[PDB]
Amino acid sequence: TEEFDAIKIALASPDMIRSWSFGEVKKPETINYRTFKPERDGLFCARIFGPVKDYECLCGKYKRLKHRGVICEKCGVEVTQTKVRRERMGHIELASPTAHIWFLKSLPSRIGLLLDMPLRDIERVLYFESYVVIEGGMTNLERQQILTEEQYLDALEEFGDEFDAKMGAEAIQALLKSMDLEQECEQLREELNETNSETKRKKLTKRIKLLEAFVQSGNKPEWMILTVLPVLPPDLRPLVPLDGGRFATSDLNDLYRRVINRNNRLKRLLDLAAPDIIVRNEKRMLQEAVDALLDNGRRGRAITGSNKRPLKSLADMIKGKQGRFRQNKRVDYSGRSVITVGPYLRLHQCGLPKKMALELFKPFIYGKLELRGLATTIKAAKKMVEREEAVVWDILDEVIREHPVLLNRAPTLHRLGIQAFEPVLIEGKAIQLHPLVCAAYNADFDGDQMAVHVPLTLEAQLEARALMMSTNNILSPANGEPIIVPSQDVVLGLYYMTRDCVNAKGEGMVLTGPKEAERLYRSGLASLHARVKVRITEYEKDANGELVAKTSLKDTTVGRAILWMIVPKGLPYSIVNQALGKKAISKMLNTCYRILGLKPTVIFADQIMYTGFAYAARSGASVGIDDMVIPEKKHEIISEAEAEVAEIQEQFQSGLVTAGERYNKVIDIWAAANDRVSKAMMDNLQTETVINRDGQEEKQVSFNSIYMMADSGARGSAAQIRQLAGMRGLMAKPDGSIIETPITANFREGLNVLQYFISTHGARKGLADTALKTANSGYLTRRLVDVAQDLVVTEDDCGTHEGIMMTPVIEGGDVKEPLRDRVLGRVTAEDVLKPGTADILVPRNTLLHEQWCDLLEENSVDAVKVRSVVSCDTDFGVCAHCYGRDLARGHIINKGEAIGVIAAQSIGEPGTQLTMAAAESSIQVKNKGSIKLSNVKSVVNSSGKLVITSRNTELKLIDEFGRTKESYKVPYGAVLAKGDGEQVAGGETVANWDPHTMPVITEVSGFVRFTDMIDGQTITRQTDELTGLSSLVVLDSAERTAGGKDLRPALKIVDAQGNDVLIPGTDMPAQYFLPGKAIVQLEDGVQISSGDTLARIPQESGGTKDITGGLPRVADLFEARRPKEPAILAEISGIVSFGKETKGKRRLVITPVPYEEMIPKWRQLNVFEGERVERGDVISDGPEAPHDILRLRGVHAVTRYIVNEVQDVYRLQGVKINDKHIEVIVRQMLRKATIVNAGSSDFLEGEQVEYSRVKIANRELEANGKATYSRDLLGITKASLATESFISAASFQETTRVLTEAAVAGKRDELRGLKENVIVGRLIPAGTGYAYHQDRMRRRAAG
Amino acid sequence: DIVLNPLGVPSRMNIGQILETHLGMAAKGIGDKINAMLKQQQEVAKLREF
Amino acid sequence: ARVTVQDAVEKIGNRFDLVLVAARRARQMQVGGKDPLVPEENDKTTVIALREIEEGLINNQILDVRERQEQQEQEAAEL
Amino acid sequence: GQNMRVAFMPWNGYNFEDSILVSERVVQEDRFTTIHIQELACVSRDTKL
DNA sequence: AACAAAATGATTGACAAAAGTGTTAAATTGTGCTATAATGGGAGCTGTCACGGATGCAGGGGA
DNA sequence: CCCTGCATCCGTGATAGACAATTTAACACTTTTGTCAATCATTTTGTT
Ligand SMILES: [Mg+2]
Ligand SMILES: [Zn+2]
Ligand SMILES: [Zn+2]
Repeated sequence: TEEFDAIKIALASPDMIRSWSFGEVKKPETINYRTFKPERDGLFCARIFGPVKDYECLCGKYKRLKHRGVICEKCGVEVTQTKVRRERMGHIELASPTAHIWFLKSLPSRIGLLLDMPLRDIERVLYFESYVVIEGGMTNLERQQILTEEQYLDALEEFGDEFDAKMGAEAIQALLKSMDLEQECEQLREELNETNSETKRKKLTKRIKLLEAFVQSGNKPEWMILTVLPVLPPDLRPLVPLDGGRFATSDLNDLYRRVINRNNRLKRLLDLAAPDIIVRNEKRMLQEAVDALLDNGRRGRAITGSNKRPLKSLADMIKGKQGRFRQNKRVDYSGRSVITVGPYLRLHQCGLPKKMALELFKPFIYGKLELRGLATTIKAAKKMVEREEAVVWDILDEVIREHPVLLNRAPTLHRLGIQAFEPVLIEGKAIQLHPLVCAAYNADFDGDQMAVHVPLTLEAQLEARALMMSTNNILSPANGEPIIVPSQDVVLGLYYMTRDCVNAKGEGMVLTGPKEAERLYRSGLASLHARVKVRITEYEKDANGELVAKTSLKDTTVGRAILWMIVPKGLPYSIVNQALGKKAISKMLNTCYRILGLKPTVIFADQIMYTGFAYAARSGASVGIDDMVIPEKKHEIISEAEAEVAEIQEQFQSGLVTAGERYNKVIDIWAAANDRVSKAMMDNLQTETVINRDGQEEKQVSFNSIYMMADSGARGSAAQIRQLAGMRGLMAKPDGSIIETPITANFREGLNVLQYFISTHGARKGLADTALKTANSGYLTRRLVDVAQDLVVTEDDCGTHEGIMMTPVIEGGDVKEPLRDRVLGRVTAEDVLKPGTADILVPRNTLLHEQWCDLLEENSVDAVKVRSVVSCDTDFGVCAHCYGRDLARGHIINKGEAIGVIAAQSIGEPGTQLTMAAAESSIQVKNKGSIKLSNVKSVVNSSGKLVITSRNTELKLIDEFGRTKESYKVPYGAVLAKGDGEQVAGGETVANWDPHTMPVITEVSGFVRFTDMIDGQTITRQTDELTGLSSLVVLDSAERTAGGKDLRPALKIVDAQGNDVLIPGTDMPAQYFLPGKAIVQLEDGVQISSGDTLARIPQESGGTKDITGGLPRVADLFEARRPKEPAILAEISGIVSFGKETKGKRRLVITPVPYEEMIPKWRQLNVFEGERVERGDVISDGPEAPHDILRLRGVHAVTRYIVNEVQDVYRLQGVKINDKHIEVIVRQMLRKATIVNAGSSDFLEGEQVEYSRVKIANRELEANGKATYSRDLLGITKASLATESFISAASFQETTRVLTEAAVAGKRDELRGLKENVIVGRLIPAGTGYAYHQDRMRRRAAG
Repeated sequence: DIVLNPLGVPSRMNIGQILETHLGMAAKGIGDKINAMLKQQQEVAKLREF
Repeated sequence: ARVTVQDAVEKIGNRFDLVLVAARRARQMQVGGKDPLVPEENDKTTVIALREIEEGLINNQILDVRERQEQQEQEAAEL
Repeated sequence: GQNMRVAFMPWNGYNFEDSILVSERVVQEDRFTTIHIQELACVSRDTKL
């Protein structure tokens, strides 16, 4: 079939459903029961769906090859292939109409809102329970009044004509058939303008948008009421005979027999003329059988006969099995087996058993045995391979010369889960596999199997060698860090090879190069790690790619020299001179990539594996039961905290201390003893050996074989050594609460029964999560890769000058991420210079690779403006420069690469392992620098302090180079120390605040005015004399009682004459609202000073177990859910002012410098009456949702909020993921825009942003402007529904609702995507197939 | 007759095997101490002593 | 034999038409079109295609001029 | 099962992950060789031909 | 130095020989009957949870 | 006399005994292949 495109879908008219079918199916019977030939006119006909046996009629009069087109006259079978029995269709002719259960019961009833009829009334008519009028004329009845059985009968006696009432499914065909979509279209174009109701004129534009679909589409309205139901072909609902006599029917021949039977009877009752109590019960019974066929389940669930499970209708066949019915494909040429190790292989080859390779490559082998003349014909070659003759074992080896195969493990998380390999024939039945690659598949060798495929064609074994080969992927795509780090056993081999004892065999002697250092150790004189002086010539590339020798006398061991003979030329000797753990090997490969490229690094990543495995076998690194040394002071450390806690339980015995301060005091006394065991153990493993020189004794690092496996990073660390020797922590019972007594014995001494039943719990919550975190993170990456599906680099450069700023994250006194590692591999929108003006060092937009960073590391820039993929100007994709640099490779991102799907897997492949002193008194920083604060309005007071006003006081501790070091926040109750430009001491507070209290400090003093804090109305009358305390709580907005609710609490500071003293730098006098939880000590009668604390607002923060997060936060963050307590914002920067209050909730005003917006009563506001607010600034408190951020602050504002939270769930777990990947999902998450003005769109619709920018760049480009929009933001589950296609939505989302809505409008899916383009089975438009799509769009609309 | 790996005990905390591997060696130490005594056919007075 | 096409991308800097360029030249040596330019060393037809591209003997431009002459070169047979 | 003299040490990478090495004295003596007993059934139905 | 003759392909119809289009008898298939008194109603179920979008009441707030 | 506010609800995830018209399968055979022999040419061992 020709190069089609644009699958088109729309309703089907009864004159078309009669055009697919080849005949009318008019009986219920299927086959004959005696001779199993199918009957005539039944369901399985032969005159209708073609013949049964290939090329022969049914009776048996036409078998010869002469009669090949004729239709038999006995039984009118057409003598053709039995394949045509698979693509013909019948049709049943309904004796009465019946509603289409999709277009009647889908939640927005398409029959409903096309008539403006409540769905509970249509259902009262389709059951023949209530008449409905048609064409009332001049009487007291509208067109759609619902006359009950009496009211019509009480109406029918008066009028006989000019009036027509119907009932049942044949009525809705009357309402629709006469309704006209043009009269009520324009007539509703006026009715929408008169209506003034935010609900009325919002749904009103919903109906008028449906009527506007049933006209241009070309679908009449009355086609949603069936009149000829078409039947499937009889080979997609087979009746195959099982072995032994039983048949295995599909579950549709049970449903079709139930419609043709009931429809066949209803044909009879109209000829026998039964009363209207029965035939009216027939149509009601038929219509339930047609709707049990389309989508069975939205009714009484007509369960199967002869069995007790529900039948499976048609719409329960497309409906998700978690995915599509077509391709979202089991596959030939495959296999699977148990993987094993095989550490003699190169990096780019895997074993493959003789018994398998002789079975996958069979059709290739048949080629040789008939090409070399060894077999005469193909049948004689099938018997030479079955015997396993000794010739085929030498022909099969030439078929596997360079034929890469594809190994792939089962739960393929990321793109490195599939890699090709060049096979090598071994003997056995286990697919060997190079040990370096087993950390990409995440494959332990304890029974994990691995399929293998075979690329057949000639373009498919180059894509398995250029793109997919195993020596191309040494950099993981999620981040530039390597993925072929020598993992577990080799890393202990090298650590043992490059340590140093203190006095070993042959110390102090001087060698003469790597070659003498090796053989000196082989012969047996010098020890593998003994301090020695060698001479080593290192190279160094300093000119335009040339090497220069430099011979010297390095001071090293014998072990490091032997390892120097492996390192290629360009590297320096300070790379193998350390102790060489696991963090140092991983970089020793990285520097060999950035310098010497990929030809040597793939052959240097193997010489490590051959050297690590070798020198670990001579190590004899075994583990015993005396390796794990128990500390000797473990008893005293345990008995003291044993008795010390026995004497706090007494303090609760004699009622001194409450229990809550009994519990937490016992927890923190064990944590002291739990930490004095680790510190008493690790200091006994680390400095274990004390060996001697020729003279005295001197200690070193140990050689304890259970410490070496912890310090190399080979396997496990001190969080587990602490349980084999130290004390085994304290456990939590099922609530989440800690038990009072910790399990006080390790895994070297036993654990008695009660200590084991306690530990047995945590191994259950451990397994019941890893069993669940896979099922849960397997649905978070299935949605990300279905919204970000259709995105592809589709242009070489965009041109836009709008980027973002990449400031390093600042974690109070610590930096979470350096500025360099955030901006590596990116373009630069505006060329930054030195901080001195006109010092343009980095040019106009250029890649920031490994040098231009460090060049900006030498200089002192504090931020750069880079181009982000959330701001590119391209249509349908992103340009190359906007995206950036990253790849498995190092180049810029090649045009055509599919960045959509490699971005949704980098965010979903983690999570599987990321499942989930608290004092806060003094602001103590490690630094000393000038303090530059912004967004602050503070004043020095008479206390000798810059008075605090709000929580906009961040403390930017500027370093010596024009940067930022630390960020803080200064709330009320915070006394300041220094000024501006004057530093703060080492670990000193420039500002101190009350942790246990959020007080209000006195700006101005004076007498006190009882402003809505009167006794009884705000707090009951309590007396407290000159001491200056009380028990009076000034409750806040959501902590106030019921009685005196006409008050807002604040005590008016007054001046020396009696006036309300004002706030310096504003308009309002001092009315300092004392916040909640305030036991106000300040009662009138006593004079205070300016600069006193007005009320306590306690804040303990003891325990710190009051935070959200985990995996659901990453899913709850992308979906953009409104978090139940949002923070208000300022829609326009103007003047603050209030209005009428106590409408059940407060109110407010905003005006330019009117805008009126309310406010509920629960929130302590963060604004004053006289205030000039900034647009979109916090007016209340609450975790603001992403919708409010985009509507106010901008597109870069919602991006920098999402990218900073989702990056805050990973980095606290140690997972590296580049934040380029969370921006090609915040781009694909807000591509829908709603219009403001008009000129081409109807002023309130919702259209894709690409549309509004291809008219506006077109209409406004022409000689007349003739619109304005507003970006929107929707979750990943609702944004993958509103795509332009209807296959990329019906594939993964709810399917019943995406075919219904698409069929009504008559969509046309143009196949410009990936998941809509793999279904049909052709070249996906991104990758090797993107090239040929360059030629297909360049062919239509031209020659 | 087998060569297991010692990088399985530090992470997976099963110290059972490293203890059963010793007591499994003392038991088979008596095995070769009796199999020699019984092979010189010393006496039924020496066996009952050991 | 070939283990890495890192060298054969230095000519064609794309990595996505190095497949297309060499999957088409690799067919001319299989279906009876031509013979290899470089000397073969008992290798298949894909590896010999990826070994010419490294030597500059082949690219997306040469294969057009190299074969567009055939019509003119057949034009003598085209009369 | 059987009980056989075991040693804890990394041997040349042939026991990289949790995998195991095995001497050939454990295959000669035939101490891990198990026996399996399948079954095959051939029914001869009564067709209509 | 050319055919003595002796078949031998090539060559005719003829006994045979098997096997495919219309009569009888057996079976299968089905059609219409059958007159105590019978009159609502048989009929299964459960230990999910969370998010989202309507359809409805509700009664607070504005002419 | 008119809009905003909870709240219930539903969906999509994860009790036997004559009629007749009917169909196969059977026995029956004509054309189509298989012999199955005698003339029409192509020669037929080495004497005429
Ligand atoms: Mg495993
Ligand atoms: Zn027929
Ligand atoms: Zn761009």
